[PDB]
Amino acid sequence: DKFLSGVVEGFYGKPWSFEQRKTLFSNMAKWGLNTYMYGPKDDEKHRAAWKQAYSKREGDSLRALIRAAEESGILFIYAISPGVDITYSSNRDMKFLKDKLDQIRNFGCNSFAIFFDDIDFESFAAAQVEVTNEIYKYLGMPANFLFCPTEYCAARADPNVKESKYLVTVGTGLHSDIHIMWTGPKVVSNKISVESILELQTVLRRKPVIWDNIHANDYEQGRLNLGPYDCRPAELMESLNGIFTNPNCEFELNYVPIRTFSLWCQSKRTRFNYDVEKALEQSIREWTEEFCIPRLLTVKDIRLLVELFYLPQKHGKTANDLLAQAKWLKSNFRIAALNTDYIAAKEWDKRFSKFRSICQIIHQFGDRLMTCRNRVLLYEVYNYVADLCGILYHLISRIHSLANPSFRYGGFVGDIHRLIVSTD
Amino acid sequence: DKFLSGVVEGFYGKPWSFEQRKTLFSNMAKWGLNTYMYGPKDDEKHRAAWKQAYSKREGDSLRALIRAAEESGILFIYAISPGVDITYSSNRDMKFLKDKLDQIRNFGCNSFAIFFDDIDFESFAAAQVEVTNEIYKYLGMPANFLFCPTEYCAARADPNVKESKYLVTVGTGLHSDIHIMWTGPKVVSNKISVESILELQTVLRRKPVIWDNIHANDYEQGRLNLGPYDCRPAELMESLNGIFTNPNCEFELNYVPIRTFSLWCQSKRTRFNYDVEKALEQSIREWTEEFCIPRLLTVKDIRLLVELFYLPQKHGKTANDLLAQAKWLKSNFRIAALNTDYIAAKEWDKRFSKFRSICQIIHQFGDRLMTCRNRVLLYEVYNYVADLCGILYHLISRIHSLANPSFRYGGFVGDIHRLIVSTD
Repeated sequence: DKFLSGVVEGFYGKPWSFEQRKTLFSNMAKWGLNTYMYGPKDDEKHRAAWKQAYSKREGDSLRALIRAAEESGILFIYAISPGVDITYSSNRDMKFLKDKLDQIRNFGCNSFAIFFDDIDFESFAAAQVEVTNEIYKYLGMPANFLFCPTEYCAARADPNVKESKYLVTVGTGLHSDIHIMWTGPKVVSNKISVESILELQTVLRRKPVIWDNIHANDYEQGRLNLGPYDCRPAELMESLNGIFTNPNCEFELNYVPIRTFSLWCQSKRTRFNYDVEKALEQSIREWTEEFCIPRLLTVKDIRLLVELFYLPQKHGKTANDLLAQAKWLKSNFRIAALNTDYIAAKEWDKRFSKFRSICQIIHQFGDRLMTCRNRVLLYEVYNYVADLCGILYHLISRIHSLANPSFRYGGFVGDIHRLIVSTD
Repeated sequence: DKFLSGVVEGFYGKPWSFEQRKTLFSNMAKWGLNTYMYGPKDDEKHRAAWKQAYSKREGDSLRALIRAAEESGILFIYAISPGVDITYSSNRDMKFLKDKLDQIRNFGCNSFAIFFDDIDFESFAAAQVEVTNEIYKYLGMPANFLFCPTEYCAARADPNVKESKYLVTVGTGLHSDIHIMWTGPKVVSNKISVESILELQTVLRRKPVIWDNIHANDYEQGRLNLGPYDCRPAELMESLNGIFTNPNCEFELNYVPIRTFSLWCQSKRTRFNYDVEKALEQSIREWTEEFCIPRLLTVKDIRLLVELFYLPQKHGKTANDLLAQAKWLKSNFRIAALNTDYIAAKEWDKRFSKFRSICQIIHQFGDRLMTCRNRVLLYEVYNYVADLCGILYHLISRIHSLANPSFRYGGFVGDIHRLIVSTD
C-alpha cells in the first residue's frame, strides 16, 4: 500500500474499448501512475445488476481486462455500487454481494471499492460502517480496499463542513486500513486546498483518497478539459493515501491531462517542485508526436487548441485574450459607422479585422486538423473545433451587424441557456 | 432516370462504418428511397487527394461498398470535388480527373457528381460549364450525372435572387441531361417554398435536385434534429428531378427523419397527401421496435425525446411548453418570497414545482435510457439528454436563487454565447 495514484472511469456515457484500456495501461506503465479504478456507468452490472451474476462472455472480457492490467504492471480496483439500502438486515443481498465479490476474485482482481452514493439521508451511517466492515472482514485483509461515502464533498455535508457527524461516524467506526474517497470543497471541485484535507484528516483520523474531477466533462454541454493539472499543490499529494482523477469521456483527448497528472505524481515522488507550463509544453510535444501516428500540424496550433479548451476554473491565455477583445468590441461599438471619432472607428475596425483574422486562422486550423493521419483521434476533437468556429463566426456576424445600421443556436439547450442569461 | 430521392453523407467529422452503411442500404431498400450520394468529409480522396489515385485496400473497401449498394437494390453516386480552378487549361488535372473517374468506374459505380463549391467569385461560369460538359462527354451518357454549382442557394447569389447570371450561364450552357444541385433560399434551408423552385426552373430551364439540410447538425453546438420532415409540400417533390437529404452526423439517431422523409417520398409517389404527426408517430413506433434490439422505454418518453430535439425551424410541443413556462417563471418572479400577493407566490411555487417535476422525470428518462439494451445507439443519444438535464437543473437553480433573497457553462463556446446575448 504505497500510493493509489490512478485514473477512474467514473464518467457517464462512453464505454472505453478493450484496446483503448490496453493502451491506457501501457501509458500507465510508461508514465508512472500505477492504479486504475473501474467504475463505468455503461456497465450496469455493478450498479443495479449485482443481484445477477456475470455471464461467460463478459466475464471472460473482464478476465482479459484484469490480466491485461496485471501484465502491464498496474493494479485493478473494481468499484461496485450496490446502494445504501443494505444495512446488514436480511443478508440475502449481503450473500449476493459476497457471491459477486467471489466471482470478481475468480476473475483475477483482489482490490475492491464499495460505493454507496457514487460521485458524479439519515440513519445510514453505522449500518453502512457495519456492512463495509463485514465485507472487508469477509475478504480477509485486501491491500487496497476503498470506500466512497455519501457525503463525499464539503458542499454535500449538510451540518456545517467540519463535523457533519456522518464523517465522524465513518471515521471512528470503520477499520483503519480502509480508505475513504473525497472530492474536495465541491463536487465539481475547482481550487482545492490542503486545509480542507487537513480538517478531513482530523475528522476521519486517516488519510483520504481524492477522486478528482478537474478534467471531467460529462456535466456540461461542449466542455472539453484539455488543460494541464493545475491548482493542486504538492503537499496535497503528500497528505493522502493516493489520488485518482476522472478524465474526459473521449479517450484519445486525454493525453495531456493524464500526462500532466503523471508529472504531478511521479516527479513529486522525488522532488516536490512542479511547473505547470513546462509539463504542459512537454505533454503537448508528446501529443504532437502521438498526433503524427496514422491510427485509423505544428506545436503552435495544438498549443492554441489546448489553450482554448482549458480547465473549468480558468481559461487559457488565448481564450482570455479573445474574451477581452470581444468585450472591448462589444462595449465601445457606438463609435462604429461614424476626427477623433473617425480614427476611433478606424481603431475599432482594426480590432474587428484582428478578430476576423483569428476566426480565419482557427478555421484553417480546423481544415489542417481535418487533414490529419489519425482518424479516431480526429473525430473526437473535430466537433469542438467546428462548433467553436461556428459560434465565433456568429459572434463576428453579430458584432458586424452592430457596426453598421432573433438568434437561434444550440437548439433547446441554447434556448434554455439564453433564457437564463437574459434578464427582464 | 426516375427520381433521385436519397441520403447524402455531406456532413462533417463522422465516417459512417461499413456495417452502418450496409444497414442504411437495407433500410433504403425496405423503406422506398433508392439513392445514396457519397460525399464524406472524412474521406479526402475526392476533395484534395484526387491528384493521387486510390490504394488497394481502400479501393477494395469502396468496391465492397459499391457492390453492397448494388446488391441492396439502390444506386450509388460518387461525389468528387476537385475545385473551381480547372478551367480546361492545362489538361493535366483534367487527365487526373479522367483517371480518377476511370478507377471509380473500375470500382463498380457509373453515376457521378462533380462539385465545385461543396454545400455545407467571378469568371468561372463558362469554364466550369465547359469542364462539366467535357467530363460528361468523356463518360458518354451516364444516366444520373449531378453537378453542384457555386451559388447553390438564394442567399449566395450576389446579384439579386432571380438572375445572378451564373445560374443563367449554367442553365443555358450545360447539357440538358445534367442535374443541378440546390438548397433553397438559405444554406441552412428552413421554410422553403415552391415559388423559389419555380423561378429556379425558369432560370435553369430544367428541374433541379434539392440537397436538403433540414436535419443537418454539424453547424451548431449540441443541435440534434430528431424531428420529422416538415415545411415541404408535395408539389415541391413534384417539380424536381429528385431530392436528397443531409442527416445527422450520428447514424443510429437518423431513424425517424429518414423514415419521415421516406414517407414524404414513397407515399407521395401514389398520393400527394402527407400527415406530419401520423408519420412521426409511425416512425417513433418503429424506432421503439428498433430500440428494443440488443445491438452492442415506452413510446411516450421517446416521443418526449423527439419533441425536445426538434427541427431548427420549430421546436416541439413539450419544448415550447417548457420555454413558455420558463419565460413565465422568469417574468413575474418579483412576487416570490413575499393576500393576493401570497396566493400569487403560491401559484408561482406551483409552477416552479411543476418545472422541478419535469426535470425529475427527464432525469428518470435519462436513467431508464441508460438501462437500454442497445449500447451503440445509447452513446449517440446520451450526451444530449445529459447536457439537457444539466442545463435544466442550472435553469431551476437560477430561478430558485431568484426566488428567495457568475455563471460558467459550456466553456469557451458558452462564454462566446453569453457574450453575444448579453448587451450593454
